[PDB]
Amino acid sequence: RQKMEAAARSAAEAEAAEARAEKP
Amino acid sequence: MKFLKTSRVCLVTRGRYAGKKVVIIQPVDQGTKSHPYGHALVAGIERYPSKITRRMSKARIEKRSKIKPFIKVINYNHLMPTRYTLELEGLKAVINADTFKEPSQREEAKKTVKKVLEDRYNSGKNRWFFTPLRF
Amino acid sequence: SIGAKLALVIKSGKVVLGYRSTLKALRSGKAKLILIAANTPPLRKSELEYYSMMSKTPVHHYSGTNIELGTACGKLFRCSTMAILDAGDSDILAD
Amino acid sequence: PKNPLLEKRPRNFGIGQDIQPKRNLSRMV
Amino acid sequence: SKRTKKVGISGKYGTRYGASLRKLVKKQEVTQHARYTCTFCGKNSVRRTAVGIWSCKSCKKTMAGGAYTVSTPAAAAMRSTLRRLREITEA
RNA sequence: UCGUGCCCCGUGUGGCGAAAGGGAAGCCGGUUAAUAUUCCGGCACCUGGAUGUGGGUUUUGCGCGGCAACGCAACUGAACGC
RNA sequence: UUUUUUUACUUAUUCAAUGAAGCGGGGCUGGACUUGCGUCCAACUUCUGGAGUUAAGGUCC
Ligand SMILES: [Zn+2]
Repeated sequence: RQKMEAAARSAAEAEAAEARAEKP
Repeated sequence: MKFLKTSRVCLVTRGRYAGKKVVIIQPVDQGTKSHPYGHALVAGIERYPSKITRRMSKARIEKRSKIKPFIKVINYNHLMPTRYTLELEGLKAVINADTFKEPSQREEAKKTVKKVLEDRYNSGKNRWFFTPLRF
Repeated sequence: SIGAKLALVIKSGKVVLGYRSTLKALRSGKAKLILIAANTPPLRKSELEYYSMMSKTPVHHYSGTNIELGTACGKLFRCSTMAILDAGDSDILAD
Repeated sequence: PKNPLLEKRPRNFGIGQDIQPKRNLSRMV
Repeated sequence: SKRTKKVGISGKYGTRYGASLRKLVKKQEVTQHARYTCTFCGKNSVRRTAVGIWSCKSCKKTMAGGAYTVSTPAAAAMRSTLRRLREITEA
């Protein structure tokens, strides 16, 4: 469960980052 | 403008980690006393996660999804920067200049990088960063 | 005409001649124009084009060889690629 | 739900592309 | 300091083989022993290794060429008409 | 396990032919009437096999360092390829 | 029914190539002309001295 939650948080962060990007 | 910033994805072209993909944690454009040239503090993947097929068991998938990281001070001339970016909040200031002066700090930093990179890989995002370059 | 513009940039503006200095200029992001000779190796040409695309720098493909590009710059040595950092009094950037 | 790490890698069997698959060559044996 | 009046590189042959034959061989020896400018890297380092084989000492490129010159006029004209024919076919 | 099968692969065909070509590895001292890089003494090497001890690696599973050239006593690697 | 001439064919015979690998004819898709739908012609890789191999996957069990 903790591994799945960490993966979901990382995916949400990636989606938010993509939205904000779019002489010697 | 400048492209060698934080979260920039590059390819290492020289040294032991040649051909590996790294993300720039910190750019040092003006150099330091130890490295008097434009360089970067980067974190990358030494051993990539293996390919996962649809008939593998959960234990085999968990075994093959492991990532071995590394951290590096690297010259700008030994990097090939790419248009890809990799933005991870867990890698913010994970390494600095005196991290590389103590072996235990390197181990703790590599533990943090391994955890963050495995979370991002299990998310399914940024697949180009976790696939190896073929050359 | 590009030779006359280049001579004006050598007289007034600021340039760096050569592959390593051109790459350093592109990394710094203060490079205004890149000139690549015709007989530059295709791998180095693709590398310079990728660097200039990532830094948003215009690229001019000079139709002469590196000998001709060095002569156009007014040097007695060849030059496969060069970077204009300051246009000076020329209008080489307006194209 | 399926694993997001599973990937489709199609092969192109046109001329000059990927290696041809093993076909039934019994007519030309 | 010029050492011979006319024989040049053919002076190694002495009085043998005839004046016309030595003069005929002189052109081929001069062109086959001269150094040429590389079309790939621009350096004056292209030299013959075997007949029809010309290599650059700097960039290590090996090129199929003429027997005693880097290019033959027939092949240069052939490249020109090949470009003309390719342009006609594409257009 | 329809138990008496199924799958993968393509490259062809064997032998003779060099005491000057190619090639795993031995040196010194002494010794006989007559042999010696072959005998004796001392000090080594190569090839292959089995299986231990120490050391190494690993709880971040398959080492660490150097910007780099590369280093270090180790530091997994079948098919098929370069 | 037979004799000459040429004028097609393939199955004897002859030659060549290949690891006997994609021949012939349809289908699908796209483009041209045509008649108002039959032909022929095309599918597939061209900036770079990299890499390409143990099927990924879909769907029924
Ligand atoms: Zn050359």
